[PDB]
Amino acid sequence: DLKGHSVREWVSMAGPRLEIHHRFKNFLRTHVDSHGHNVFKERISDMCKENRESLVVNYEDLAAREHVLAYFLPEAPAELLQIFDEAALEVVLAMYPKYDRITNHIHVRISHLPLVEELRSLRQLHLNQLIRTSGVVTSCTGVLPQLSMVKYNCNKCNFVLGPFCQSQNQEVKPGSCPECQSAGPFEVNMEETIYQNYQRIRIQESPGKVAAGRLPRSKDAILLADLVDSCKPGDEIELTGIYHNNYDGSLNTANGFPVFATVILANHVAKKDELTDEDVKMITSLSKDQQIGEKIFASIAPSIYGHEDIKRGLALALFGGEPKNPGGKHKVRGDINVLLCGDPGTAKSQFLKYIEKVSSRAIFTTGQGASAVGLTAYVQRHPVSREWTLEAGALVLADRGVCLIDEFDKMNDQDRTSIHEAMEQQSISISKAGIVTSLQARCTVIAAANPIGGRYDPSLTFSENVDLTEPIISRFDILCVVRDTVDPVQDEMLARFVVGSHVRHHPSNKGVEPLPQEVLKKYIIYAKERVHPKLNQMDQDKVAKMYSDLRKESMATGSIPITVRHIESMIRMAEAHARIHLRDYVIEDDVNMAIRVMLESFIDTQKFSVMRSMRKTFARYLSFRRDNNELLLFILKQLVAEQVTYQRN
Amino acid sequence: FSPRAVYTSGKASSAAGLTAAVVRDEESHEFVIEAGALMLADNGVCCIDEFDKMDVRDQVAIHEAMEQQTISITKAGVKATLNARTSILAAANPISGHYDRSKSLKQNINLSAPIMSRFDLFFILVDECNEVTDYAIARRIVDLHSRIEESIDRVYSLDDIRRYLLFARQFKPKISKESEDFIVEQYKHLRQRDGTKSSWRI
DNA sequence: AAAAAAAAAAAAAAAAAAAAAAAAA
DNA sequence: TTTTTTTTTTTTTTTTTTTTTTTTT
Ligand SMILES: Nc1ncnc2c1ncn2[C@@H]1O[C@H](COP(=O)(O)OP(=O)(O)OP(=O)(O)O)[C@@H](O)[C@H]1O
Ligand SMILES: [Mg+2]
Ligand SMILES: [Zn+2]
Repeated sequence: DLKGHSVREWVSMAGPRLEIHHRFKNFLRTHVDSHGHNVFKERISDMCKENRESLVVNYEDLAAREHVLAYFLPEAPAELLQIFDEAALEVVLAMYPKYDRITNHIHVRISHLPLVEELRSLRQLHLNQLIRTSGVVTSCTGVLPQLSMVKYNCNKCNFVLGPFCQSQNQEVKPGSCPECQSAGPFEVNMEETIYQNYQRIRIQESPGKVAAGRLPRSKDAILLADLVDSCKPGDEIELTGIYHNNYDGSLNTANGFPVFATVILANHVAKKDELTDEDVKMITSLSKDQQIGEKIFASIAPSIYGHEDIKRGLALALFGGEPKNPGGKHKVRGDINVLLCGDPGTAKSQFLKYIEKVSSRAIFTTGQGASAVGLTAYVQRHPVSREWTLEAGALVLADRGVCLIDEFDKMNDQDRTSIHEAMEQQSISISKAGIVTSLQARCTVIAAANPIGGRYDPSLTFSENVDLTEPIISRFDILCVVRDTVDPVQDEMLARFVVGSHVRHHPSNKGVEPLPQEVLKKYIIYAKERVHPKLNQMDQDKVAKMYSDLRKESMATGSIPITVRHIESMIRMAEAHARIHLRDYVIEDDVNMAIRVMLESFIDTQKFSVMRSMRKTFARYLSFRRDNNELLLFILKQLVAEQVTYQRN
Repeated sequence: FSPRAVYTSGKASSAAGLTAAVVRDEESHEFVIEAGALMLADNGVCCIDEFDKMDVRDQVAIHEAMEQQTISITKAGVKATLNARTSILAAANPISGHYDRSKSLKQNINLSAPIMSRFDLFFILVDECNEVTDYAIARRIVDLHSRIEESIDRVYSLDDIRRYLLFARQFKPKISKESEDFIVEQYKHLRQRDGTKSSWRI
């Protein structure tokens, strides 16, 4: 239909306007599919059923069926899109006549626009055109209510004025009221006015796409009444919208050039990136595998070789225990805090990052200030929103999740106090400006740290070769002492692992089976939300005798003793292990495994001599579920290492 | 020599001027980003002389840049995650002003452990009071100061080396299986080295 | 006892939200 | 006379520097 003088003026005329209207209606009715007969039929049906008041329209099919309309679309998006909305409204009414009571309007969204540009490539030539870009949302305000159909109220004669439709370009100015013909001030009439949601976001170039010697560019976009809340800061989004320019933006103010600000009137948003059913069958299907414990323990941080015990501890921490407060006066936490202390170059931060990735409501912070959110609460005006807000500490943000703390031994005094408070009383008390409040932070703390001097020395007990006071360490349920000891076989294996990773992740090329990560987190969700094991089958006799023996042995030597909190931690870990298997009743094997883990941690926290003392004295407990091959391999490795040391000295 | 190469000092640079800053555009509603020294070294090099003297408030930023190559800013009404793909050439004086050979590298310098951890290469330049080396150094320096423009016969002009560097930077070499096995064996041997003591663990 | 690093004080600059007055037509 | 743009003022916050204080040899 190429004809005339101006594209926008061509659509402006009533003739082609109605021609396009009816052609688009016929396209909606007739364009069916290759095989999905009348996609728009079920589309509109679903939209009306959920009351979505929107219609995403692919550009490819619209161009195929009606090439003229698709060509006209990007040149003058406003008029074509308004016509499409008008057409779709009556199409919906024909399909759903009663739906006319709902929103009295339908929005048309267009997706898969062929030509996609970048924020740095925007030019004046793109003014007033439908354009598709990609970017990261760097800021987003609240859902501000914007005037849609105002009804100003004349003061002198108290007569409400008719609906003056609000334009996104200019603020509406009322004339003189028809009744008393007064051009007075007038005021909005909120009760009779109708509004529309108005959100303002900023979209910046993806850092992975910016060139070497260039900085990312940003553009402001306006989401209106249905795209609101479709984005959050940090989202990678494909945005299709109108590169609008003419609202009020012109630096006519002194000391200013005739520049024009630009905002993208958003028309479609697509984020480029868990309440299911019948997956309970899936989770239960492998829950009865009878060896799922090994599978899950091997399915943690698959990019980290070895460190199986650390992976087991992290699994137990993930599934968690059972918080219980007998009466209301004995608060016992159901969490399993974990501390990984080890010499550098052992992938502790890798474990913390994996937990960040795999666990919902999981936040990451560092002892240094290099983390986005700090450990301590405070109140201030947020730098980007300029609004006075109570910045709760990181621990609070992970109220029911996981807080990962890297560089646990490099915190501030106030950071140490805050972590102590959170770990002890499971809450934070703020009295900073005038906010005398106490908000609870029931987080599981997974911490990573290096030993004093950069190397862990087994000749010294754990509590003394770490820059942490005894009270802090006393609140961790598992202590993992990661040691980097020279071992040719393990060194070769790890070298092969990492070098193969490097090979496989080159830009050009871009004893059980671990569960897929998505299914692993589904399993974690279901177990952590549904099964609540009760320890009605624990053998009090065995636990009591074990505790008494450990007390006697630890006090027989000048070593850190065993205390009640160790029994508490063993109970929590047994409950967590039961939760992994969804037993709903802690079983003898669960208790034995929890004892194994707790004794391993407690023994490894001891000095070198006491290490062997307690190993030999309690080897039976520490060998539970540890087959003969593992112990034999460990002993052979010890013997050959002794031989090597004798050789090379 | 190197384009996109930015040189700084120990205490002469603050945090904002060393990483980034934000100002508001005088002509519109948008904000512009003043690029700090680290950013100007993007896809280049940043030469930090007298590194040990740098304040911790800045060393944390340098550590962040080395860690994730990126700088996160939340200031003056705007947030941004900007890219800093820079190599860092640091020059640090040994603690006490002289390098002590009877200590590990950790003790000879006042760098925090995280900073040293992500330094691929540490080069120790001890001033052994050898007469042959002193004679050679004096000869070279005096020849330089006697013949200023000449006395420098470099096989390739700095412009030619710049062009060759810019061309070669685009190559993305692979790692063949033979090279992978050789790497494994070499790493095994290099770890066995640490089985006397070395200046720092491997 | 003296130096090095940290913390707090304090002063200057910026945003800005709103009420009042002078200049323009 | 009546609007409008500016003018202020009145709060508040933020950033740099300096000074003061705390910890270590
Ligand atoms: N067991 C392992 N399996 C796989 N990769 C590993 C393993 N141990 C170390 N690596 C790799 O070696 C490097 C060093 O690990 P990483 O950077 O996580 O150190 P770290 O333990 O966090 O040290 P630090 O305490 O200094 O922060 C990484 O590239 C990591 O992928
Ligand atoms: Mg680490
Ligand atoms: Zn009136």
